[PDB]
Parts: sequence; structure tokens; C-alpha cells
Amino acid sequence: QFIAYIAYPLDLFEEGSITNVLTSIVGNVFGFKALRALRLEDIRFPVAYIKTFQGPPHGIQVERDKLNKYGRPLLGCTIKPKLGLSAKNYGRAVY
Amino acid sequence: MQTLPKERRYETLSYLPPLTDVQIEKQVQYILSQGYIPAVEFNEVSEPTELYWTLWKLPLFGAKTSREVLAEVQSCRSQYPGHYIRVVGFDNIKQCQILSFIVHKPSR
Amino acid sequence: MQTLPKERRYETLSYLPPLTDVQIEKQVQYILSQGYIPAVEFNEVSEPTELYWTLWKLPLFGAKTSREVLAEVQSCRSQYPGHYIRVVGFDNIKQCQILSFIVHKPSR
Amino acid sequence: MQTLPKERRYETLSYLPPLTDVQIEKQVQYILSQGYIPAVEFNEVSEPTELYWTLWKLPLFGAKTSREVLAEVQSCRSQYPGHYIRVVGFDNIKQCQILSFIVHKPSR
Repeated sequence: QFIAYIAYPLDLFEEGSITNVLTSIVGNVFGFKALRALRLEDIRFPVAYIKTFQGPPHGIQVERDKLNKYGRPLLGCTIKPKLGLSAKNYGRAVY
Repeated sequence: MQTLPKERRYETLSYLPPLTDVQIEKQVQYILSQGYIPAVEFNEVSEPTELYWTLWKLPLFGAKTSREVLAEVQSCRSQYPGHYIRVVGFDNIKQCQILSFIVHKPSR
Repeated sequence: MQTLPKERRYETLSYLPPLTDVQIEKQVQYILSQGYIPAVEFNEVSEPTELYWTLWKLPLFGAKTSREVLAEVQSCRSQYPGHYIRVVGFDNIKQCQILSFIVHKPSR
Repeated sequence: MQTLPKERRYETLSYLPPLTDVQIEKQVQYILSQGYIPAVEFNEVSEPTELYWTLWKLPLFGAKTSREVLAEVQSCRSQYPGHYIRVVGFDNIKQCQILSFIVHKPSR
């Protein structure tokens, strides 16, 4: 059991694409005859590659300004049951 | 079984019982200990739609004691007895508000 | 010939003369005989636009007699004299309301 | 430090202390010396959205002295005490208003 550290050049990956970086690295190295198990522990993105992406549409700081909620954690609720209720009954439970 | 009464609420720390003057002093002490800048804001009407309240004087950039903030809260209270009054705390690094709570409601 | 007077109406059974306590008892008896769950709702304003009314306590899942339902109406009426009050009947199999009628109007 | 009080404003010359009859006479004298046409306008309510005010009589094309303009203001004031009144100056060459200022506010 050993950890292997592998370096990849920046130029081979597409700009602003998670699909490519996932297809290239974790494509078909898994399912190899020479090794019984494989697990990816961590990944490092350089600054130059991060700048291509949009990122989150708003983020933490902008969200709180839009909602006007400061100081505390936000409280949520999931409606039960998962499957069964009517559209009118669903809205009453929400209210 | 009991039914919940209809009541109008005012963001953070509005479900707790109305704050004592010592309780206000302890909350302001937190803002100063952390390093944030305390400020007093006032408005005529409390609505969810509006997100700007009129700023009372300037943010208190130089504040050594929590008593100095309380004296500014009392000044705005005596000037406007029929306005909503809240205490805010600004952070400079993160560039976001860290605390906001209502100290005064329009008297009758 | 006679010209019709302008009068505000309240959905089902609002055109019939005001319902007596015996008549309301018979309508609630109908709900329990079919096997629907009776529930009490109340609202400040009667408008065609709004379709949600604030629920009084919870739906009465274990109701054996129509007297238990009327006792729950009297509790809400004494608490809220100036609110509209209606009785609804939930069906579980069809997943739809079957009967809905107003039992109280704001007094004066 | 001082916090600015909330006050409703009325365009030009509304930040200065209220105009005396001597001061208004000097402002009208300016309009006539240049060669512009003076006029009196009145309205029920002052709003930023509305841009037309009701024209009192007609623009004074044949004005020789500033006393004639002040006499027309006094006539509109006695007739309409609960209306706003302003004095406007029209230019014929550039085709644009040169001066506009409010002389009367609704009394109490």
C-alpha cells in the first residue's frame, strides 16, 4: 500500500471544463489488470487553471446581503413524506 | 395541543425576550473583542423589501469601551422615539456584516 | 320584476339562510359517516385571491362523534371573535378536499 | 459630529432660508432684464414623477415692471391657499426654461 504523486502539465487540459479534467485523470486507470484497487485521495488546482472557471454564481458574502441575514446559521426543513402528497397539501405544509 | 400566535419578527435575536441594558453591553463587547467596527442604524418602517437603513452619524472606528457605543444608542433613542433602531458590526477583511440586532422599537 | 341586491358570498351553502347549530351538526355528521378527516381553519380577511387559511391546531384524525368537532369550533370562536372560521374535510385515498363551508363571520 | 435631518426639498433655492418678498422681487427682476417671459404655475401636490403644473392665466408677454408679476402671484395665492405656487421663466430663442422656483407652499 503506497501513495503515488503524479504531475500533469497545464496545456493538455481544456479551459473551464471539469468534464475534461475528470475524463483525463480518472478515465480508465481504474479497472487495470495489474492492480486490485485504486483510490484518488486529493487533487491540486493551480491558480492559472482556476481563473478559467466561473466558480459559484454568488458565494457566501453576496448571498447574505441579498437575504439580509447576519449573525447566525440559517435554518431549513425538508417536507415528509418524500412521495405521496398533493400539490395543494404540499404548499400547506410549506406555509 | 396549542396554536402559534401571529407575531411580526425582526431578524436575529427577536425570538428571545426583549434585551436588558446589560445584555446589550455584552453583545457590543463581542464586536470589539473580535476587532470589528460597531455602528448604529435607524429607520422609520421595518420591511423585508428594504435593505438600507439611515446611518446615525458615522461608524465608530475609534472605540475603546462598550459604554461609548451605548451612549450613542441612547442619543439616537432620545432623538427619535418613534423609529426602529439597530446595532450593526462591520468587518474589514471579509467585507461583510457579522452581527445585526434591534435595540429599540417605536414606543406605542 | 325585482332587481337583485349586491351581496358578498362565501362559496358553498352561502345562498341558503344562516345555518343553525342543528344544521351544522348534520353537515359534520356527513363528513364522519363518509370517513373523511375534519379540520378547522381561520382567516382575518375573506378574499378570492388567497387560497390558504391558517390551520387551527391540527387535523382531527381520531374523532368519534360530531360533538368533538363543534367543541373545537367554539374554542377558536371564543379566542378569535373577529376572524372568519371554516370547516374542511380531507380525503386520504383521493387526496383532495371534499367539503368546505364557513361556520363563523366577524361579529360587528 | 451631526446627523442630517430628513427634509423634503423643492428643486432650486430650497436649501437656502425661505425667500423674503424683497428677494423674490430681485429674482423676477433678473428674468425681465435678460429678456425672458415670466409665468405663474400652480399644483395640488408636489411630486418628482409629475412634470406638468396647471398654468395660471397665460404667460406674461407684455410685462414692463416686476410689480406686475408679483400682483399675479398674490391673485393666485388668495384664490388657492392650499396649492403649491411657482414662478417660471421661458426663453424663446433656445426654447428652454431658464429659471424655476417655488414661492408658496400649502398653508398648514
